[PDB]
Amino acid sequence: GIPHDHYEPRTGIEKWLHSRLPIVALAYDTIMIPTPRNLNWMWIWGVVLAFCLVLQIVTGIVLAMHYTPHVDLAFASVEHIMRNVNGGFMLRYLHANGASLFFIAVYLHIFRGLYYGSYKAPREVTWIVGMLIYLAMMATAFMGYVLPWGQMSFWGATVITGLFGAIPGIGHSIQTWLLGGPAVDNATLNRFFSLHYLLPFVIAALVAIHIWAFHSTGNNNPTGVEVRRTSKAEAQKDTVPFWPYFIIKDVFALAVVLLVFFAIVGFMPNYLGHPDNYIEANPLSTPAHIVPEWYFLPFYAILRAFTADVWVVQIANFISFGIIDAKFFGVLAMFGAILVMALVPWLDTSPVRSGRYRPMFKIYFWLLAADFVILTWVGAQQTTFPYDWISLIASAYWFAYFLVILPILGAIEKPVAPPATIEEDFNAHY
Amino acid sequence: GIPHDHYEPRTGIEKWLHSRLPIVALAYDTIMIPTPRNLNWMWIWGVVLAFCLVLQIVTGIVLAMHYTPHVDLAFASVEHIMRNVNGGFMLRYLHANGASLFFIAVYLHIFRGLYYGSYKAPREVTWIVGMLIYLAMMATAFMGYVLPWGQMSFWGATVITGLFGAIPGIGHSIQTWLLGGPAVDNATLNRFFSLHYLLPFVIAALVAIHIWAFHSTGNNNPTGVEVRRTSKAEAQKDTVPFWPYFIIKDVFALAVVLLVFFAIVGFMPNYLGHPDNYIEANPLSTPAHIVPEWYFLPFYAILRAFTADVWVVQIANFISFGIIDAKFFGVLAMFGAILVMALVPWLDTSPVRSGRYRPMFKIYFWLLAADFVILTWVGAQQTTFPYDWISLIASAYWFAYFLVILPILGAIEKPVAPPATIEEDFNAHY
Amino acid sequence: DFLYYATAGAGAVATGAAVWPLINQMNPSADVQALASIFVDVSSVEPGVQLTVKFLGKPIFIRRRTEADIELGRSVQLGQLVDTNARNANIDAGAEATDQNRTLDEAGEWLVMWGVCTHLGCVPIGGVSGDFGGWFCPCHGSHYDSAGRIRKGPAPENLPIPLAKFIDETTIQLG
Amino acid sequence: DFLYYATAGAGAVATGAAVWPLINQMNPSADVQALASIFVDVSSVEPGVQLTVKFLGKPIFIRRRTEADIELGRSVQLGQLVDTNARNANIDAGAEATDQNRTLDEAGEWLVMWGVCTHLGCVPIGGVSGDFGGWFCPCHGSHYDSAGRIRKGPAPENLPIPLAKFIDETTIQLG
Amino acid sequence: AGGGHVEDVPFSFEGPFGTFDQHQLQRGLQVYTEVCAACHGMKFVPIRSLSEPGGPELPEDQVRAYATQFTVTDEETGEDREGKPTDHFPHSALENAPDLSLMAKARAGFHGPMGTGISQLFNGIGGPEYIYSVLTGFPEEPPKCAEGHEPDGFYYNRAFQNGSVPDTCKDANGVKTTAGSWIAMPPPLMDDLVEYADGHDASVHAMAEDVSAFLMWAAEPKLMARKQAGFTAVMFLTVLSVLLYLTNKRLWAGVK
Amino acid sequence: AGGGHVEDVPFSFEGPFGTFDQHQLQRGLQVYTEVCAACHGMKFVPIRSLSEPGGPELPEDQVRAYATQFTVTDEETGEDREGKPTDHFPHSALENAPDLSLMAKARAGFHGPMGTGISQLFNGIGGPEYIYSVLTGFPEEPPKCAEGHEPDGFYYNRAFQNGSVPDTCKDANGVKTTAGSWIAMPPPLMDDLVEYADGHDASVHAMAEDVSAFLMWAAEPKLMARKQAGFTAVMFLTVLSVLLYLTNKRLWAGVK
Ligand code: HEC
Ligand code: HEM
Ligand code: HEM
Ligand code: HEM
Ligand code: HEM
Ligand SMILES: CO/C=C(/C(=O)OC)c1ccccc1Oc1cc(Oc2ccccc2C#N)ncn1
Ligand SMILES: CO/C=C(/C(=O)OC)c1ccccc1Oc1cc(Oc2ccccc2C#N)ncn1
Ligand SMILES: CCCCCCCCO[C@@H]1O[C@H](CO)[C@@H](O)[C@H](O)[C@H]1O
Ligand SMILES: CCCCCCCCO[C@@H]1O[C@H](CO)[C@@H](O)[C@H](O)[C@H]1O
Ligand code: FES
Ligand code: FES
Ligand SMILES: [Sr+2]
Ligand SMILES: [Sr+2]
Ligand SMILES: [Sr+2]
Repeated sequence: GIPHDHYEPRTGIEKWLHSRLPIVALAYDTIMIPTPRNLNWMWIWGVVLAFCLVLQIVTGIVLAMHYTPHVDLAFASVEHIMRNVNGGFMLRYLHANGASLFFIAVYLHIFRGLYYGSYKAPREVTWIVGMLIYLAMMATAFMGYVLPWGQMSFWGATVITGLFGAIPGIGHSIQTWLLGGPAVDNATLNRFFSLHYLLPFVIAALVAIHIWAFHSTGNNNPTGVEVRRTSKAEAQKDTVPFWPYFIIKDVFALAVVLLVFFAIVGFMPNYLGHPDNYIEANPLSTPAHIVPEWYFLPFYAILRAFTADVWVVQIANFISFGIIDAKFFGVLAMFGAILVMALVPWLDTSPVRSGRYRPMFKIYFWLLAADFVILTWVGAQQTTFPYDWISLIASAYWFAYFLVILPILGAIEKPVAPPATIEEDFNAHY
Repeated sequence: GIPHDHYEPRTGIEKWLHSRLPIVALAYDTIMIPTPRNLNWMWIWGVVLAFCLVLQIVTGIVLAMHYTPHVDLAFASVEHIMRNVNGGFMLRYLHANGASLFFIAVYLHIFRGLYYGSYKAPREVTWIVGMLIYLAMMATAFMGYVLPWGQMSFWGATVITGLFGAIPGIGHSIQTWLLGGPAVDNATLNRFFSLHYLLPFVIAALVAIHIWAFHSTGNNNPTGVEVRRTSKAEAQKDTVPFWPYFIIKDVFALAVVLLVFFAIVGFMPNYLGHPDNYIEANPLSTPAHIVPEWYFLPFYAILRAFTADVWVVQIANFISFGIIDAKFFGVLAMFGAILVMALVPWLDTSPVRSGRYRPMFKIYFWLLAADFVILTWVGAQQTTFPYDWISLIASAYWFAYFLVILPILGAIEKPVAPPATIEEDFNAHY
Repeated sequence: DFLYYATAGAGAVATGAAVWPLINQMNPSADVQALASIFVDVSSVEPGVQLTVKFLGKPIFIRRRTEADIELGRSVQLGQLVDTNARNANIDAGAEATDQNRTLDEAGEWLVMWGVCTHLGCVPIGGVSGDFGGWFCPCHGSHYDSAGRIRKGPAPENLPIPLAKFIDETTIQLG
Repeated sequence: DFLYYATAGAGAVATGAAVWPLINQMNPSADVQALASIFVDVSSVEPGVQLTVKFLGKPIFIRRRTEADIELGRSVQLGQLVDTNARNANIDAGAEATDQNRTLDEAGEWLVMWGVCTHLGCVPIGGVSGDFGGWFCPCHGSHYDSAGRIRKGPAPENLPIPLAKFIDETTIQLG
Repeated sequence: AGGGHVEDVPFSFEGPFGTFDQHQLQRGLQVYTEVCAACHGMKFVPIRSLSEPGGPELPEDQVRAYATQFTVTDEETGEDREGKPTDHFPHSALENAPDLSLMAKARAGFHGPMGTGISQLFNGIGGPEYIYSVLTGFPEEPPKCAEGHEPDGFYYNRAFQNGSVPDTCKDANGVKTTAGSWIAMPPPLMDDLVEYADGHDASVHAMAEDVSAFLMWAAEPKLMARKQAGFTAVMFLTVLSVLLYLTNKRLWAGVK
Repeated sequence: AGGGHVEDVPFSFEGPFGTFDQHQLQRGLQVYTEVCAACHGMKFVPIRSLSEPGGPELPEDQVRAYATQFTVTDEETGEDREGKPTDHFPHSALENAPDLSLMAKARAGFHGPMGTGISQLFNGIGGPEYIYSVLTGFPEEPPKCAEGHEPDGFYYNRAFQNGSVPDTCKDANGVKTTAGSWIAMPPPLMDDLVEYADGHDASVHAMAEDVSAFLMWAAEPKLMARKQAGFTAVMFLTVLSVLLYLTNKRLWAGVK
């Protein structure tokens, strides 16, 4: 709702079209939205996520023209792609590393939103639409990893599908319904492949609402001071149009990101992978170490940190009359990490927007960023000492940030005066 | 662009939501558009096409959870669905007959648009978006028929892919590129399955623009008299809101349509099918009769009507110095039927909108409707006498309607005075 | 008012009638339900001969123990075993790992158990092998006795016993 | 002005470099390209013995004609044939259907042709069959002579001859 | 090719309320096991379906013993073994004997009148009725035009259309003057070739009807389940249509 | 289990500008065919790829004659025949001998330091360098703790980690005190076990290096093509990044 200028049909072809379908108008008002002119480099990841979703669908559709979702043929069809399909070896590594590029982007995209308070009002709907995209992404990549049908494909699916069996009462039915049988088998691979095709289109729809969301309220900025929308002469001082100023700024940053991503795919495409996935699926041979991909490690650490001898786990099992066993507690704690992150608009009671002007919050944020790396690290470690304690301290601070610290901080925070306008902050730098 | 009343947030949750993402507003203004109150039963087929697209995607996704796109397993996985998957026999017939229900709907949807002049201005963009949907539908259904990998699946794909070889010069490269090899084989089945998943989502996007198109200009009516857009008090006399008046009228008509469709799927699900497709794909045994499904028959008749001894064909081969042989002529004539139907806004030069008030046009239209049925009938007949002549007169009249008759009629037609307003025609009926 | 409520309920019932087949389709197929149990014809199985059978993707061992194999089984005390649980679905879970509880018949002649090593799921070699006259796992070196109980190796627990019973004089119903 | 145009041109080149791999992936795989031609070892093929080989999905017959089979081939006149076209890709399309043009060598000893009936694509039975000392199609009753030319049946044309040649004294390269 | 004549059998499964006769499918199973199985197979039919509902409905122990007569190569081991109900019927023993899993839906008995599909609309596809016309369509002697010109190893059949015909029987433009054509299948049915348990009629006509009914169930085991689903969808949609009609009327009553 | 030590071999294919040594891949092919093939197989490698570019690059006639030594069951006929280039290498003749198609990508040579991934970042996964350490990791005598307690049918190897260990060599809590463990593979390489045409060095270390390089190509035939594509994408994106930088600078120059 920022004062800009409407689209005017210019030539004759535009007047003929605007009076039937104003699509050239929706493209002008969208690509000419007033964007704050103080945006730093942390506002590029939306475009990198946009590029990623197109990359995964394009290479995804191509790889489906040569993949066979069947246990007897899946592993071979992927090596058929590597060895025989023209450039098929590059298309897999683009699709495989592409998920890592797609998942490192959201975490910088998200931790951007956690620092600068882009989740706080009026931007709750952008966050909730964001969280749903986050769930579809993880469910999509999880089912995608099953498709090569290696060891990690089979046994990763065997562990995670078993967590649904730990639900009280209805857990066995949901596991049977999911697997289509007593265990991970061909029906699981057959249905996981179909849903792996579907959900990226569902994600594409959510990105449309995601983009409709922040266009309604306007882009946040490092100061947290909204754009002045009382006069066109004022808004022009706080903002510049999207095209060409930030289009070229994002497309520039995308080129640098791809310059790294292609160097990874071009020279170390297997660094971010598990060698066990080049071993065919063996139901009669468990690997030595069942490690998810790096973008799932912090939720894997929270799952295994809550063993049966943890004090909080024993208290729950006693209170719940045996309903909440040690395994189901880990399930709640694993998905609970998502939920507290989704409720962070209603847990952060501070009226201050950006974390730039919150001294005490700034400490706890950077500990969360460090804590996320630690959770990602212990996820690959064993359950032995001292890693069982490192994950338990780390899992604890994750929930303490959202459920305890952020509500308490809203009462005792001693903020700092933000600038009066975006213009002040932009001129303070230059 | 009809005068209606804006959406007002009512409860507290609506004010909280409308000030962030006005999705409840876009849903209210859309479902409350002023629609003419004189619409007859031929305006239901748009909604029947909407239900069909959902049915094919829903049952499509389910069938993909149990189908194997591989030559050795495709035919068996489909009989696995018939015999073992819970309700899989009903889901296939819903998907198979659903395409026939999906294709009988467009032809009534289309011949509606040809009679009432819904293709003429300002509705050109709605038509072109309509035609693109028609191509994705046919390309989608064609590739879907390959997936059971029966006799008709293999040999139907063998004939149609061969038409691309008839293009001068570049024809062999496009056929090799399409097939992925010297002939229809597993690579063809593998890629057709991927594109069969993609195009229904692409069709869904085109329907979004399709619905944005007629909402911009407004729905046509049997009279061709546009809604009066000078005052809200006038529009209310010519129109009624979509919800609940026409929603219940269309959902009523859908229930009647499904009452027929489910009886077909429930008691004669194979009447609209070819028995040869229950025979596995045999490259060493051509069937006696390669028949496409009924919704492709009229274009199949136009293809075979132009043999090498047709006078128009011999003239073309002589003029073109042998470039346009008998085969490539049939290809142009088969796709040319689509093109002339797409250009019908620019071939009908009459300024009159509806065909209800064009006496001489009314004869040539109903001859086209009979001509369409005749093309659908001769498409399954042999090339022997007299069917070679019946299809040739029928193929001739198809192009004469669009290229010759309709342009000439615009100059010499003696129309009839339409009503002054939609209000007059609505009270004239009751 | 009845009409506007009956029309809504009939539509919701129709919606529910259309949604439930879309859920139940993902339940196990008719062919997977048919592999829930199998029937073995042990009419031509003499003592000492092992009979390996496929069940739920993995193998099951059905060995008719001889006079010597049963002697070593009943001689072991409960304190000498690494795992004192029988790991049998038929009897209660709290049953002890006695040789009389590791078989179906009171004579202890028929031994039915999962041929799946509890360490990581390998198939031990049968036909009197190892250092205890039983089964030997070649993946990491797990030794089992004649009764199918772990005595040495990384294997934590004993080999589980499925739900098995004799439907007649010469047929066993697994699962 | 060069910068704003070079930046656009460099972007279009990158787009085109990314689009062409997305097209060429649908071209025939490396395993299909390897079946574009094959090599047959005819070292142990005596006269009268037929050798069926798979090529492009369909079978090809490679029969070393005997002294009697070659006699009947060269005795037939051009007017007695139903189809006077040789149907050979090596020589020109306008070549006549003489027995000397239906073989690779001047001696007319080796006959190579598609083992696919031109009627509807069935596999005729070989080993001297039919009413002309050649091949007989059991699908509808198409009779072929010793030279592989149609003489009786629904088959319109003769059996096509692929692009074949002798690379050495005892190897033929088809395609 | 085209479509000739066939014997219209009043099968029980025909019509909206049609259901398979359980005893008839048991007889046709016996006729399949003792006659057609020698050359033909049913690679897509699981043996366990003989105890499934809406079919022969045998006890599982009979099907368990029935499956043992077949020899099956184990998918894992590779050594032969006795067949289980979990296995499918064997492939066709004879090479050019087509599989009979889906034969009752892979052949059309009724066509025409003029490629208009009016016959199949009121008579159905005619699959199980066409098989009946092939088995009982082996005459004593061939036609008059074919005397002394039958292809060796083939047999004339009235219903079979996709077979060869001697030149003596063709017209001036290749069309055959015979009703059917020559099939590679010898006449498989003979009077009283099977002795039923309940002493039922075992004539060639009775066996061809029973085995035809069995072959329909083999192609569609879920025929009876489908017609109940079809009937149910009609009941929901008929009521909902009547309610939606009156609702549309009262709702539009304040306009017209 | 965990990750032990390995010999860091200066393979030619390592590094951005690394390429396979053609003669080396030819030597390892000879060592595979004459030594490793007795137990191992390469079910995913097509034989025709021996003449593919970026590899051994043999003439097609040699690969044609090389493929004849294998006995292959025809996919259609079922009878055995001489192998063509179109066929893959056979499965492992020995059951518990794992397939070697992707062994150079299915095993990691470098791990650590502390699960931080710093070693693989600068040293790579270490697949072909770990295989070299298994072949050349068979010592003369076992460790001191294992004298007279080796499991029968197994052999000690320094690099192998996923093998059994006697109780005499384990610590108080099950962990092994040996560098490696006991592998079921006998030491396959012996000095001068293969006679190369050009008299190249055929020591156990030289053969283990060459066959490791060959086994890398078997897992990734398209290594050299990938690094050209990677280098090319870097050049396009470096120029486009620099142009997009300057464009972004001039474009924002009318604001700052
Ligand atoms: C039988 C006489 C063998 C010959 C000759 C070769 N290999 Fe082998 N190999 C064999 C077995 C039975 C095993 C399994 C060992 C176990 O304990 O499970 C192996 C294993 C390998 C491996 C995998 C090691 C691992 O970490 O899992 C490799 C990389 C390997 N062998 C390499 C190899 C090479 C290069 C050979 C030719 C020089 C060779 N082996 C010969 C059996 C036999
Ligand atoms: C494919 C997935 C995604 C795409 C394509 C995407 C795209 C974008 C874009 C283009 C923007 C505009 C400003 C910017 O670039 O930051 C944006 C903003 C934002 N996104 Fe996302 N995003 C995705 C995922 C997510 C996720 C997973 C979350 C949170 C869980 C999220 C939450 C937000 C928030 C809070 C903003 C700030 C909006 C504002 O400032 O008004 N997004 N996103
Ligand atoms: C949009 C986000 C997507 C994500 C996050 C994703 C994720 C993944 C991952 C992690 C893998 C495993 C790759 C490997 O290790 O080999 C995979 C494989 C696969 N994906 Fe996707 N994918 C996406 C889109 C798609 C789409 C739209 C398709 C549609 C056809 C698709 C089809 C496939 C196929 C066929 C495979 C198996 C082949 C292979 O592994 O290369 N993917 N996916
Ligand atoms: C998935 C396929 C389609 C869907 C779901 C769809 C949907 C609709 C709907 C709901 C309407 C308004 C109600 C009505 O007219 O009955 C409409 C109108 C129309 N559609 Fe379609 N349609 C489809 C395909 C097509 C095709 C194939 C064409 C032409 C080749 C076409 C051209 C038109 C035209 C001319 C109108 C009238 C526009 C107006 O009255 O302003 N549509 N469509
Ligand atoms: C415009 C939408 C669609 C149309 C017109 C369409 C049409 C068809 C047709 C006519 C068949 C042949 C049916 C048969 O021979 O049994 C078919 C098969 C198939 N289609 Fe679709 N379809 C659509 C959507 C989809 C979607 C979205 C998917 C996947 C998610 C899908 C998956 C399949 C599968 C797996 C088959 C083979 C199994 C079968 O034949 O039932 N369809 N399609
Ligand atoms: C099919 O298994 C795939 C895996 C993977 O990492 O794919 C990229 C995987 C492999 C080994 C073990 C587990 C694996 O899957 C997963 C999946 C996963 O997804 C979640 C993410 C956040 C919260 C809950 C879950 C779950 N479940 N969190 C952790 N591991
Ligand atoms: C895979 O073949 C599918 C067919 C089909 O009808 O599917 C529903 C088919 C079967 C037999 C013969 C041909 C078949 O395909 C087709 C496809 C077809 O599509 C077109 C429709 C209009 C204009 C041009 C084409 C083409 N090509 N027009 C006619 N036959
Ligand atoms: C056009 C609307 C048709 C309504 C359904 C008519 C159903 C009658 O149709 C008949 O159904 C029988 C069911 O077994 C089948 O045996 C017949 O083959 C079929 O023609
Ligand atoms: C972190 C991004 C750095 C740019 C990519 C350079 C990666 C070079 O990394 C090298 O790649 C070689 C190519 O095969 C491997 O052989 C080496 O093992 C690896 O170290
Ligand atoms: S797997 Fe059985 S002992 Fe290691
Ligand atoms: S198919 Fe060869 S003659 Fe009919
Ligand atoms: Sr304790
Ligand atoms: Sr009848
Ligand atoms: Sr190195």
